[PDB]
Amino acid sequence: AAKDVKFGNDARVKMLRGVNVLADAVKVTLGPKGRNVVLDKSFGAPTITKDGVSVAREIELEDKFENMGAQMVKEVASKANDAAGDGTTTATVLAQAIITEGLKAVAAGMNPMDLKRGIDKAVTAAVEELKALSVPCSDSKAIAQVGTISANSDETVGKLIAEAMDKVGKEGVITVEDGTGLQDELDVVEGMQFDRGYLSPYFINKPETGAVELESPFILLADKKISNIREMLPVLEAVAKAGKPLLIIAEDVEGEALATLVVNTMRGIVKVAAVKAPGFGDRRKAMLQDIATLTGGTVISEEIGMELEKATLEDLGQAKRVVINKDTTTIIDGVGEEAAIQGRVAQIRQQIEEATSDYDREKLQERVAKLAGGVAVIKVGAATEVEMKEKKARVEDALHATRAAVEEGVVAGGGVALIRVASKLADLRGQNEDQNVGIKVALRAMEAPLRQIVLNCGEEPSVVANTVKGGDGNYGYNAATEEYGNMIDMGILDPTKVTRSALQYAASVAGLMITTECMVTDLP
Amino acid sequence: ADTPEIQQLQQQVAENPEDAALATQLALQLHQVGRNEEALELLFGHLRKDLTAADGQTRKTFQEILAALGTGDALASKYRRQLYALLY
Repeated sequence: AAKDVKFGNDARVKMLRGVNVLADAVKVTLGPKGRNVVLDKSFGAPTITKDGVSVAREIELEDKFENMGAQMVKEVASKANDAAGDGTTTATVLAQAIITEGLKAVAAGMNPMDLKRGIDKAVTAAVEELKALSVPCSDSKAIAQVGTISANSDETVGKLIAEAMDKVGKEGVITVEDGTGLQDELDVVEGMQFDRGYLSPYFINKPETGAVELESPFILLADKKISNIREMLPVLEAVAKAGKPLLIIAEDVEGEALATLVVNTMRGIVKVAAVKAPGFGDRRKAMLQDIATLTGGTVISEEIGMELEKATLEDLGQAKRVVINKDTTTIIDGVGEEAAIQGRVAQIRQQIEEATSDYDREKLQERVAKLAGGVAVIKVGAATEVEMKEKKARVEDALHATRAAVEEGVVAGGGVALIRVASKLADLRGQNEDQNVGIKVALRAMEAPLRQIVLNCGEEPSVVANTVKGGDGNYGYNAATEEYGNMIDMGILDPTKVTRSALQYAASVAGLMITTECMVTDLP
Repeated sequence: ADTPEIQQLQQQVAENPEDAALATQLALQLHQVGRNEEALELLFGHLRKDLTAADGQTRKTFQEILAALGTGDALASKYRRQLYALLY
């Protein structure tokens, strides 16, 4: 089909227009005084919202080039949210702030590659500072305080989170689900978790979280490569009776069987989801064996002489609950006996003692920790269901925040950390003129979030920014009350990880977009 | 099932318990009269020491016996699982 191409300045102006529309739509909802946005739907009343993610998901424009620009900034921005748990809006605002200044500079005749190099240098120095300024948070009392603050001033959730984390340990896995009514419980059972996502969309049955959840399903182990659904019919029918769902872990499923399973699970009849085994090499077989021992199923390996028609209903595995996220998989409370687990642990323990290299020894240490560790379950009850579901959502949010915090530490939030860092770096210089210009652009763009937050509260931005630069330490500004002071005592703070991630990802996308030359697309 | 050949092989195995090939022969004869528990126990005991016992004949025999017992056999099933755990 015929295409259409655009060169240079003509392309850059279009891309700029697209990013401008996206930024203006998203950035009013920043801060604690945010305005509202109205989203239309086909059926019924519109929706009113105050959240950045929901607004960002919807935008797509008319003209082709501008839409390409918007999509391109959007995809990069999303990853920070996926990785850390907050900060999409901040990334978008930073990207706009760098791109505008950079393109204005480029139109005046400076080289692009120099600007790129300068911006990267400034970002790296800033990250060094940001690590230096932080403060630790390791003891249990601080854990409780952080959880309480993140959950909008409720001591119950905070102390519950803290006590559970003490129960299992900082590296453990924590899961939350519904209880039986107005009393909190927490317990330990046999569980598992590993890094493999679903093989395809449309397995989702609960759109709110984009995740798949199955209760008391059947589990099938496959040590082979499957592409033809023909040999799956006997086990599929045996599972069709008794009305129970199914989970397939193999090395890979391609083509015919994949599409057929998609259609079958999408037309109701039968419930099946499938994923790849963890790792590769002989360790892949070893981990399959370990999962088999845990669930008490059957490993079907061709080399020993199995085939798919050869399995009966006894051979499958059965367990309490399974959850599949986009890139993580969790198994909760199977059936295994203690004796088999203990023997497995003994064998792997001695193989550790038998090791001849640090690499294999450390891998085996991983495996024993994963197996003989455990899982913890939290049950919350609230007496009038509506409150119960609301509380459950809040607990989940607090859990993510606490994990991210204990990883790397916290720092004065609300947008002051970045301005403090950028104030400590007035000295930085480069090789020639152009790198100096690039450094200045990055430093002057690091101020956008605080100026916006102040602008929503109907104040004068420049005065407040000037005063905040004037001081030292954590001395900052509180938007909710109009006061200066120690930001750490007023209970406004953020994990370090989110600030670092936002900064790096925005810098990346701006760098790519400064130095493009041609654009190729379809014809209207 | 207490055949004279099995008896002499049993005495010879008792005299030389480390001989994997002798035990493999005795296990084959035990299996041929339906004494599969004893045969598989003997062969697996040898395999636990050395996977290449009797220059690999112990394994082979073992697996062959399992193949002879069929997939519906509870005793074989068990051993099958154990074998995998031992092999990999």
